[PDB]
Amino acid sequence: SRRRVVITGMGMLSPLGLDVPSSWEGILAGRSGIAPIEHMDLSAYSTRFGGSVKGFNVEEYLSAKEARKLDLFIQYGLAASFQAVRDSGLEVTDANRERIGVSMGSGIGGLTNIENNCRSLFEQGPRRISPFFVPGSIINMVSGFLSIHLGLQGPNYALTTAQTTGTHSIGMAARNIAYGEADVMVAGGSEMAACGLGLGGFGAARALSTRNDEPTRASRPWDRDRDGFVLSDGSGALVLEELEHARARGARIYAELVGFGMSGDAFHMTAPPEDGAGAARCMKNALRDAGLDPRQVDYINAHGTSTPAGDIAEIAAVKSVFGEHAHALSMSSTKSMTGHLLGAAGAVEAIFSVLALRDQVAPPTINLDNPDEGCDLDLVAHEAKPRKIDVALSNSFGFGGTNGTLVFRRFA
Amino acid sequence: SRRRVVITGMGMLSPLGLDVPSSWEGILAGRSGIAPIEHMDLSAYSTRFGGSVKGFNVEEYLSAKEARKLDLFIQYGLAASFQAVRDSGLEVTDANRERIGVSMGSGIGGLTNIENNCRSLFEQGPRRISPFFVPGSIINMVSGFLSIHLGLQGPNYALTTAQTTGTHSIGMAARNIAYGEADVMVAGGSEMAACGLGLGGFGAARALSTRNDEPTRASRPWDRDRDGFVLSDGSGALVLEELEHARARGARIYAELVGFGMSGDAFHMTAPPEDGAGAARCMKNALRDAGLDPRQVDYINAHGTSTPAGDIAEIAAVKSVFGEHAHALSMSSTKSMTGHLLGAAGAVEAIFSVLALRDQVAPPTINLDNPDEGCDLDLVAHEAKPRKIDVALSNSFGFGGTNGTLVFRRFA
Ligand SMILES: CCNc1ccc(C#N)cn1
Ligand SMILES: CCNc1ccc(C#N)cn1
Repeated sequence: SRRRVVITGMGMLSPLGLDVPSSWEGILAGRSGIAPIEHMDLSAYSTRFGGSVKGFNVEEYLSAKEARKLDLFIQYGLAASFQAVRDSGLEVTDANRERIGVSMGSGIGGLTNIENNCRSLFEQGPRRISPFFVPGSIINMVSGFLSIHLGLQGPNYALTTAQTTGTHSIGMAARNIAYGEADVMVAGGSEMAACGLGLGGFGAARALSTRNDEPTRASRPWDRDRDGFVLSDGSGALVLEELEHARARGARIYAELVGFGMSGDAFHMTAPPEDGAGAARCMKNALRDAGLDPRQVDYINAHGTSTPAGDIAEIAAVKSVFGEHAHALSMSSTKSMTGHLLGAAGAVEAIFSVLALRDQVAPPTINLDNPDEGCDLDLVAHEAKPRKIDVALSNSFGFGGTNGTLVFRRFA
Repeated sequence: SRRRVVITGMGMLSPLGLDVPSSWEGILAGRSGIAPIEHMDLSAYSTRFGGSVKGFNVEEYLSAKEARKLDLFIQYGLAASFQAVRDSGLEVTDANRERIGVSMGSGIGGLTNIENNCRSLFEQGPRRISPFFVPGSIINMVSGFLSIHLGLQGPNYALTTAQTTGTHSIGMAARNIAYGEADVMVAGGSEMAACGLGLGGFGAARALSTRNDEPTRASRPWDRDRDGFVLSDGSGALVLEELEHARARGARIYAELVGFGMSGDAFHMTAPPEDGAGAARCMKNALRDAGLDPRQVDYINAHGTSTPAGDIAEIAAVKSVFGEHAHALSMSSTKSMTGHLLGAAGAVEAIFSVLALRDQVAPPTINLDNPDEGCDLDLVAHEAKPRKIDVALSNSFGFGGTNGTLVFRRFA
């Protein structure tokens, strides 16, 4: 038998807000976080908009000196992690610090820092590269700096599974707790790829929406006029905790994490199979891991990136898994509002899945004006839908065919 | 209920050879793979040598058409993975493809490709960034492309824990199999950080040996004249397999993976504590996981980076864990010959640990002319030492204070 894992703290930076409650208020109001990117000449680029974090104040978390040493993606991941640990009320002590670990990941890591140090290198040669370039740019430094700041001595690692990062990070942290390797994990992801290389690199793959005239309408999952994803920035962190540990200290418990599934499509480097066979296997694995029948699912936070092929694969995968129940559940893409936070997508969406359980409401898929051929599910078009939600899934289907599904259930 | 995990296939590119047996021949002969770097002009750099892979032929593995799209770190990870799968004798079928996954990690991933695309962006503009820039550079695409080529549909992920990556990748792949998420995993790491940004970045941190005039003597773990690590390139991959699965198909078993430990130092972004307290915690976790008396440990493949603080912290940790038995075991750093393969270090060193068991020989620590203060263990100075080895430990320690330990033992 395995131990039970619950969520006792959450933290976030998103295009909708500088914390969880601000972000969630935006989600339930159908607000878009997408706008023209500022303080950057994107004249030469095919996409000039995305989901920026607005008004982030790193000196709430770090000294100016420690912030200068760290890429924005690390700053964001530390902000969400500190928020999550504060929200949990956990007291770190000599008696528990060996039982508290971190798994905060990133899809792309420190592209901004790499770009600025390429400039130094090409213009002035190697002797002007910053001394803190390597440790301030590498993906495992959110887990590193968080563990140093809070004295965490448990499992310390970082996933990098592209757009699946935040989902895998939370799932694997849940395994650490369930199998007795930790009692508490801080888990999630962070991303800041809005630099020349990010907008330019996704742009060169023609993966991005180029709807520059109407950025708030660009991200339109399952809409027949969708033309690729919207790049966004931010972070999500959850405090995962063994159930008896949480009860013994009187923790507030948001929800229980009952299932985690993984699969590989083994199909294509960037596109999923048309029928979403891999995503279907992954959801089936997660439900098996939770000991739940597909009929018990009420709400799915889709991957829903606004790509032609990805959006239709998810509809096929949900029809396959859920059969006669596929229309009864509600499925929405909060990327319609947040855009695609890449490695942090699964983390902010796990938080939105937990809050859908707390508040008994399916967030909307905004901009779903004209559902595409076969997109006839309950996709919660336009407006939030209050409803019964006992069991909520959150899916991530990323580059490389790598799939993750989390299953959350109401706790009482 | 927890299943046993064995090693049935291994694969490698290192500075000593283009496969496992050629690399291992070099290890036992005390050969250095370190030389001045030829692939670029390093006259402006403070370090101009490293451990390059010599004469890699990607056309043993992939069409030149597909190779052209992939960072060297991906080509190296795929080559090592293909070697390991062939070495295992495993046949991928519809009956087992859902039960075979991959966890191949990297510390930095496609830095060369990032630098080359940054040069396009700065010199020409975003329109000259390669459409393959993202899928050909991001760390999870060894796992992604390997799954596409071989049809692996099991857990598909990638770790990035800096210099601990390969050890964490193998340990957490072993947990997938041990606890029933997979029956087979291909696990390890790959790295090719020898570009201007990499050599420049580690150079700016003053982390590298600057022994340009005698590169084969630069890597000198525990030697009083050491002056930092040597940067090296390559890959290690192992096929991990559930024991009954291996027995059922008549697999050749090299050794059993009995223990894995993780810990965080929670000390410093880059420096290990002088007492090795985090490394001691990690080794103790691994030995308890393996159900061992510490006196059963015969051979330790140290992290042994050739840094002043790293090498002495490892002696302190080994003396703390093993007490008087610390004088009976043999401990060596194969980085003395290979240099530091960063995210691939733990993968090639796990392979060297398995071969130490197969051949009953402790590899040497070359260049250990004058052991430093307190470096008075059996460090296998200069020459390979045949000896009884039932249990072998492989240690890794990385930036962010992240530690991993693998425990292997002979399989009867
Ligand atoms: C060291 C030679 N071993 C090899 C070569 C090619 C492949 C493939 N594919 C697998 N193993
Ligand atoms: C996250 C490392 N720990 C793990 C991994 C997988 C499983 C399973 N099943 C159990 N523990």
